[PDB]
Amino acid sequence: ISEDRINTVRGPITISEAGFTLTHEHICGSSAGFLRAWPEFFGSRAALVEKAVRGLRRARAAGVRTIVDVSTFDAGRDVSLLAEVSRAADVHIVAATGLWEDPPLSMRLRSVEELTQFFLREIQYGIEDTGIRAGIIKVATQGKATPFQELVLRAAARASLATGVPVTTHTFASQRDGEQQAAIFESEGLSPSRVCIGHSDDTDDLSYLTALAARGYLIGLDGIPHSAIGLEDNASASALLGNRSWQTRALLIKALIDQGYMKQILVSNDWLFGFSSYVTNIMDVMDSVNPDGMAFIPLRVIPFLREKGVPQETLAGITVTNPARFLSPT
Amino acid sequence: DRINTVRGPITISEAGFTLTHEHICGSSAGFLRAWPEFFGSRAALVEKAVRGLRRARAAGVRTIVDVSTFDAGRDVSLLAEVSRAADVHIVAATGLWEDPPLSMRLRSVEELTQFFLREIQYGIEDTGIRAGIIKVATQGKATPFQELVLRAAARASLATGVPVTTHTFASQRDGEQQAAIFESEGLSPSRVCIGHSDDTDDLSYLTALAARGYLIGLDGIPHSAIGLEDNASASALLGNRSWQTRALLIKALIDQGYMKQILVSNDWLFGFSSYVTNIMDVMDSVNPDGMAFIPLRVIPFLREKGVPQETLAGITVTNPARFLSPTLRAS
Ligand SMILES: C[C@@H]1C[C@@H](O)OC(C)(C)O1
Ligand SMILES: [Zn+2]
Ligand SMILES: [Zn+2]
Ligand SMILES: [Zn+2]
Ligand SMILES: [Zn+2]
Repeated sequence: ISEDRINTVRGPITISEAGFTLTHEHICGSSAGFLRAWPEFFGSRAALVEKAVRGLRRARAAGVRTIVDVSTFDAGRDVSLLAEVSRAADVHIVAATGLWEDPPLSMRLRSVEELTQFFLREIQYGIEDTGIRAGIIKVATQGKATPFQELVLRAAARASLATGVPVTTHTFASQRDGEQQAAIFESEGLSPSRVCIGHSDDTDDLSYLTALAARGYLIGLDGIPHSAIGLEDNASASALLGNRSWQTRALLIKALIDQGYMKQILVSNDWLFGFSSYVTNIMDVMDSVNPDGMAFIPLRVIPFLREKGVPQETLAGITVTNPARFLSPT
Repeated sequence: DRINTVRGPITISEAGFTLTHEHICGSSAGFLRAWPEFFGSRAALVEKAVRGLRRARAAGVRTIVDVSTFDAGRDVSLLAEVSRAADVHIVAATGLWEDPPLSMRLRSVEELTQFFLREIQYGIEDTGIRAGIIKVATQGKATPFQELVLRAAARASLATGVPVTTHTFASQRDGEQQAAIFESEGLSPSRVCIGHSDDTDDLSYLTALAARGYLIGLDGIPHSAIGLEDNASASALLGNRSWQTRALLIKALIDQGYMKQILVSNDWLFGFSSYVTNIMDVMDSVNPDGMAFIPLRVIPFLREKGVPQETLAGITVTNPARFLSPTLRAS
């Protein structure tokens, strides 16, 4: 004698309970404190809850059982909101720590050691006074890392090594940010199998993606429905969503399957039910081109890949097996 | 007639000796709640703030204006707790300071006006506490977004009657552009305090604004890194001008006839996360009196320089009362 679980906003769950998992989503993309200070920007807090519950229930009916909400502190993560909508839609939600693209002064001024302590607090102790523990660490670059972003990448690697929770990233994929992120992570001793290089469907450079995957990284093809096709007269929507079709993004899933990387693909929508960190109309514009919301992956992408010949066992591997392996702490 | 505080409305007469530019905790939105251990704990910050407010109260202070905005990490529930425990009135602020997040930076002048009106007319967050002042900031020539903030502040002030108070880079004469923008919106100068005005020695700049009816915020009197020359971060923040140099600007404005335009404060805090990690400890070593520095140090200094007590009472009691009392709403 003397010689299994993932944290969600409702508490620990076993691996088997996660099921079909969307690995990069947002209940509400905002800013720290903003939902509490100005809920009327979203109509009301109650209206945002109702919208998220409706959308999550639709995703659940399409087969989704878990989402990973990769909103950080500076993306306005409100874990109490996540917990309310998770409960009322009966969909598990994994919450995130880390930092995204808009850290305030009180974060931007901190050392790598301080950031490590903050990420560890959110994983090991809880987020705010809620007792809800993060189950993933989110980081971001937008091209070459700023000095602070390098600190965040290192603190994320250290927090991952101390807890076993994985790291997921925002990239400027066309600037191959995953390469710099990988270099910094490996300089900290982090295993590539603990890292998802996200927004990787924003590029068509397959050689960039297969080289990362041949190093063991997971590849996040996570913005499949993001497209401004049909919105060409809308500059702000076009700038955010791009002019590449959802089908072009979905073809990358098949391409990576065909190149042997099915065990390293993670798929998602990068959808939201509220969105205050961009132009005012953006949520309504996005909803007008993708009414399916987070159900877009199961309702549209799965049939598209099935028509292309991808067998169901491969699709189950990508949507069930891969997220469970990634999220289970090492 | 009544001034909104974190404990509800108070009569103008209850405000008493008022410090018009202070902070319980200078932070970032959501930060105190997400990482209270940065301050030791929330409980430690409460105890420190209550002790510091009691020290100010024993020295005669009865009200402070906490000019922390949303993006400076204002936690009005913290303000209410410490105000009640220390029995010092606290007026809370709306507006935006120097660190707005994307969800604010992307907003139009109309949207910002709505947000400021929400915090004044409805309440801050879900607390029911209404803001009694609007805080805005520039650090040099205004950015396009800062111009929107100045205009929204003017519009919210005209609609509600609550005054406007500003952060300036005083040595770059920011108050002149702020005044121009406020006046283009029809805002009365007597409802505007041009803050951090003690950061400059240019009396011609200060007296010209005062002559136009602007209030002059000499609000950082104890900020000095004299003796801390080997500390670059403290030197950059606090400057190398003495508290006596800053205090003598109060006398200079009095001597030139502008007593009625003066407001005085410490610009102190009990927690501070938006700068380098040890700053609050360093500031506390410089000024253990905290917010009591104005009454315990500046008043006796000016008294012995010949400023009558009744003049100092007018500056610390009557001037803030006139500033904070809301004007009639437009229409
Ligand atoms: C809050 C999220 C972050 C990242 O996923 O980008 C989008 C535009 C989807 O907003
Ligand atoms: Zn992203
Ligand atoms: Zn995202
Ligand atoms: Zn200031
Ligand atoms: Zn201040």
